[PDB]
Amino acid sequence: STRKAVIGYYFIPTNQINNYTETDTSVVPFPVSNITPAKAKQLTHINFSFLDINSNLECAWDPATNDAKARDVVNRLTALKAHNPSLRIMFSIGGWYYSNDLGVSHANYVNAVKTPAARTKFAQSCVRIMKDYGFDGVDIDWEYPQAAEVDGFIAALQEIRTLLNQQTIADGRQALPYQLTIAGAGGAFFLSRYYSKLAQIVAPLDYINLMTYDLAGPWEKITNHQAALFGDAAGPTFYNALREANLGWSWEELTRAFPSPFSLTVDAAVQQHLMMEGVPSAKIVMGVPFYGRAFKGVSGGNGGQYSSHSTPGEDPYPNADYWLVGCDECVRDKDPRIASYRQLEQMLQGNYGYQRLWNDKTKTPYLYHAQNGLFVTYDDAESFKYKAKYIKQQQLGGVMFWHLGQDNRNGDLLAALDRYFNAADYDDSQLDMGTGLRYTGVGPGNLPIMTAPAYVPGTTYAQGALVSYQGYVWQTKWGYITSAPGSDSAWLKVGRLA
Ligand SMILES: C#CCO[C@@H]1[C@@H](C)[C@H](OC(=O)NCCCCCNC(=N)NC(=O)NC)[C@@H](C)C(=O)O[C@H](CC)[C@@](C)(O)[C@@H]2OC(C)(C)O[C@H]([C@@H]2C)[C@H](C)C[C@@]1(C)O
Ligand SMILES: C#CCO[C@@H]1[C@@H](C)[C@H](OC(=O)NCCCCCNC(=N)NC(=O)NC)[C@@H](C)C(=O)O[C@H](CC)[C@@](C)(O)[C@@H]2OC(C)(C)O[C@H]([C@@H]2C)[C@H](C)C[C@@]1(C)O
Repeated sequence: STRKAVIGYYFIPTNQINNYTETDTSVVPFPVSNITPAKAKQLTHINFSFLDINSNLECAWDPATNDAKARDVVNRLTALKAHNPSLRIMFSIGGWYYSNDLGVSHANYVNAVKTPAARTKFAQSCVRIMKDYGFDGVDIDWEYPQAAEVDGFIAALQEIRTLLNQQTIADGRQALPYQLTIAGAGGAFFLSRYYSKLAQIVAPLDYINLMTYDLAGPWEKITNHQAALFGDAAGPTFYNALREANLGWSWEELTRAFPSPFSLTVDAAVQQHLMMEGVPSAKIVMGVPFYGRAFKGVSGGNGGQYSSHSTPGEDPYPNADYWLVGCDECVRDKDPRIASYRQLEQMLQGNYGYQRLWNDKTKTPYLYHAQNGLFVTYDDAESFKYKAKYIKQQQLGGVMFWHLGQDNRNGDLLAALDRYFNAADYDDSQLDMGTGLRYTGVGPGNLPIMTAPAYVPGTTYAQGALVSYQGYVWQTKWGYITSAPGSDSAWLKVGRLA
């Protein structure tokens, strides 16, 4: 019954704000007016991005911003709510550029969560900005707080939540209450920075938006899909860092949760969240990319998948060889490594030498250019069927994407997502989810339902034996066990009754 959330980022550069116009593509490619009423109805949230934290340790616009043109841009987004009484215009603080470990504003993020008084100032600033510009909610995109800072982050969010709840009451907004989200890690290396405290991080949120994309890139040895739903056994696998997180668990508990190596997939990140107690599936939102990542230098045989490559990882792009054939936007943006889906459609339609290919394990498409050795990972409306089905089966909160500007002119990607969740006549009950590798991990938050004979006192149980006792199905870790399940270290909680 509950509508799935559909959360799209709206990004716009300061200079485009400062020269805002709806009538010249060359200055603003993606003005607000491109978000039609139909698109507005298909969205539950728009995340206006990006604001930052300044050296005053407050939430702030880029100090180069024209305040009047900014309010005006924001007012145009809030005006969209006239077409959709569920729609919220959030704003996001952070992003990669401002907030990564070597990002320009990084110390501000660290310092703003550091002390109770810093947090009180920061939290106040966030809600002050929300109220002052007419936003509906706050999204923090810090990529990423690191173990010492995690406690502060958690307290900062708790403090923002309280203040948002005050505001909701002040404005009689119980029908559309002010909301708080974060953009969360979508792979285990970064996730591990705050995994042990995942329940505390999620508890103040309406949603945690998993950045389950960019899981592959020019920083890798080997080309791969950036947003594989499930694993392909032919592709690379990675070390599971979560098994070194400070969890306090036993060896068997770690082993059952954190297989290693493992396939770095949408399904993995999702399950890694669900294995944690107190992380409810309804709060977990699957992120998807509206952009492809391109590699060159690929020597193929398998469509350019899982090949070595020569794609530079340096930022900015280190020369003017714009080798992504047919990508006009790459030229404008001086970087051939990222193409919007809009662009990718034109590349594929034109006479440029690409084949669209499909990996039936990952359920994701990819472009291959056999003549030049190019590979592109991206998502389309076919891969979204499988993902939307996954979102329904696993009872997730919804879907998030980066970003709106990269949908095609008709908004076919957004339309596809809306359709798979909400169209009466769309049926995915026969859609085959394939035999690609699932993430098997089991943890306290996602115990399966099981049966077994009652535990009996006096019986000697061999290794592997399953009994039921006091709610749960337990399994001996070795033999021969006579102790009651749960009372010493010999029994492993493996499932739940009922
Ligand atoms: C998001 C993101 C990455 O920031 C980009 C930026 C870094 C671009 O990278 C990019 O687009 N990558 C696509 C992959 C996305 C997947 C990763 N997603 C995330 N990590 N987070 C996420 O999804 N959060 C919800 C890059 C190509 C660029 O233009 O940099 C230019 C210089 C070339 C810039 C640094 O000057 C940049 O200029 C403009 C174009 C004005 O954009 C400014 C920033 C100052 C933004 C602050 C940075 C912003 C948004 O363009
Ligand atoms: C290596 C290398 C050179 O640069 C590295 C960096 C580029 C890493 O490359 C690397 O290890 N390459 C060797 C082969 C992959 C094998 C494992 N593979 C993985 N761990 N894969 C994975 O997690 N996939 C999502 C890369 C994994 C990364 O984290 O990029 C992030 C963006 C996602 C980054 C570019 O923002 C990066 O983030 C952090 C981690 C904060 O580090 C910053 C830099 C800003 C350093 C400047 C770059 C420094 C040193 O981490």
